[PDB]
Amino acid sequence: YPTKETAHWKPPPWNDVDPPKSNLTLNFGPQGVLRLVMELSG
Amino acid sequence: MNLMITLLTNFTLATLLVTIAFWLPQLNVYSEKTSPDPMGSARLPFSMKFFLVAITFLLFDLEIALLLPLPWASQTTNLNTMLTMALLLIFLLAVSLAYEWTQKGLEWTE
Amino acid sequence: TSVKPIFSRDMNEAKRRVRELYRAWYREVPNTVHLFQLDISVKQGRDKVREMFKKNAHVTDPRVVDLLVIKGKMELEETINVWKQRTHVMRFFHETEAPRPKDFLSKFYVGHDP
Amino acid sequence: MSLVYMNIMMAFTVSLTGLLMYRSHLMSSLLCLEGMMLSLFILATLMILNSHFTLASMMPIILLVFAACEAALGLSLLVMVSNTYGTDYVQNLNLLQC
Amino acid sequence: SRGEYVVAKLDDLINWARRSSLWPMTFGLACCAVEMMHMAAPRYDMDRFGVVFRASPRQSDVMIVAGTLTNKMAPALRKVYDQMPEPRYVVSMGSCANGGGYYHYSYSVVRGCDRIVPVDIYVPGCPPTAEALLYGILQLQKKIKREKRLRIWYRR
Amino acid sequence: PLTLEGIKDRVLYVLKLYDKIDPEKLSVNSHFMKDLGLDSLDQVEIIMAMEDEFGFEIPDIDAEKLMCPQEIVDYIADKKDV
Ligand code: SF4
Repeated sequence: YPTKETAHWKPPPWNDVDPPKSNLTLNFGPQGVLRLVMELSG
Repeated sequence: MNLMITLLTNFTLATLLVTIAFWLPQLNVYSEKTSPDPMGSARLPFSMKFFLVAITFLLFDLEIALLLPLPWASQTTNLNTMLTMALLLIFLLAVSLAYEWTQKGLEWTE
Repeated sequence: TSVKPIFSRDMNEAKRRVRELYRAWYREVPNTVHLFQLDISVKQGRDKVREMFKKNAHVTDPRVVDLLVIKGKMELEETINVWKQRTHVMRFFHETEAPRPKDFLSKFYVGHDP
Repeated sequence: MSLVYMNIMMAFTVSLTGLLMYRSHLMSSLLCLEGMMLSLFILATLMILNSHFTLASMMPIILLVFAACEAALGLSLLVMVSNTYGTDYVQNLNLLQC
Repeated sequence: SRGEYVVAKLDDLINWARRSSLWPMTFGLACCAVEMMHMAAPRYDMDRFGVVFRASPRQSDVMIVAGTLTNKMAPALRKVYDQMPEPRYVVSMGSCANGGGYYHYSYSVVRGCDRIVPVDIYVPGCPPTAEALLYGILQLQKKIKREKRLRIWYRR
Repeated sequence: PLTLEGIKDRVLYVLKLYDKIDPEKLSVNSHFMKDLGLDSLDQVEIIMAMEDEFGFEIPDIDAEKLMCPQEIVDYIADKKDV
């Protein structure tokens, strides 16, 4: 029985799975000398 | 009472040295600084592995909490039961360690 | 007169690449003013983008404007990735430079240059 | 009864009403739950020491250990919610309204 | 007066403590880094003067610019100098830090680190020897010894 | 996206937020290049304002043929139902 309150409720997924909706970037700068841009995954 | 005096003296000396370290160079009038990190502005990435080693610490620390009355427990007159349950608690800590091992829970912080 | 192209066969594909590059710079400018915490406005940075595009608007060679789009994408890639500092972004705005004499008379007054 | 028991019960009810009135964070709910557990530890401990009931002295340690294990489980649930939405906000846990 | 004597003794105390515990942040830019490492090596041993080996930049007292400052690293030098707490000092080691040096007429080289940071000691050489750099650090200590902070404060 | 009239009203609202177009001469059939006298990049930032308001990516091969607000509202009417 949809009312005005329950007028935006969509049904759940058929497999009950909702979509989940990155990795670290470190700039080891000059602070010899060298700059490094790391893309780390942990 | 002597312990409360000692804790208060240690806390008072620590707070005194912290106040001195935070307000002795404030008397200097050096300059006002403007000054406009490896990560640029990125959000702190969660790592599951640090949380796993922290929970593994907590669980083995609860097993340690069970193990702590053993020097008093050895004084009992039910020594066969005491020895069986002592070896059983250390064995269950070992089995928790082995299950954490063999299911790759101790990996990349091994 | 028959030369090897770079990306564009003629000026239409070339102007398309120029147009996509202007779109990408226009989208990037507010993020640049935010994360570098520049002291300019988004209108002012977009006017500098428009100035840098309209400076090269007299070019009629497809290979030259291909290389201009290549170098503009290199500038944008060095700006999105934080490879420039604030200094490299603000070198487009010649702020510490005194205004040059533009007419004949003040160039006569200050020195020998034409 | 004893005057300290009033304060330990009142602390349990304060941590109860904190646990029964969320603001945003699931971690604040877990902290209120562990404040409840701490007050239970203190109250059980003061009774068992007060009564000289010797064999129940192992009781609060057990009351610690299990519940701290429970706390560990709760932290893992928070992390899984934090691995879904980025935060631990309880208003992100509303998919089961429909 | 009495206050003049007290600020004289206190300036002597704080200048003794600052010069006798100098902590360097060394920019290992170019060949002068090797000779700084020889000034830290066991023949010369900066640490016997209280000059520690590789303090972190947020707690260092002097910034030793040892090598060529290129244009691509001039804001990095300026940023590290801005992050140093006061009293900070800057020693310019060798000819490229001093005036550009062998790369003075280059398109890519800052002609002396004094265009970017204020410089207290200029140590000349290509590279200046580790004994010459240690001489420059002792001259910096003598410059700190004759500072008159509290005396000028008492006269202002 | 609902009614074509609201889409035309919102196109005109976007183009009167645009500060180089004089709102007096601005009509729905007004040409950007020869009537209002705009640069190509002015039309490009117009189309990106349309992308900001209408919320979909307009490609380049069909944004170059949007030379009046009527062409813009017809293009958005093509990319949706109405
Ligand atoms: S002053 Fe000369 S020797 Fe020294 S670092 Fe520079 S190039 Fe090398």
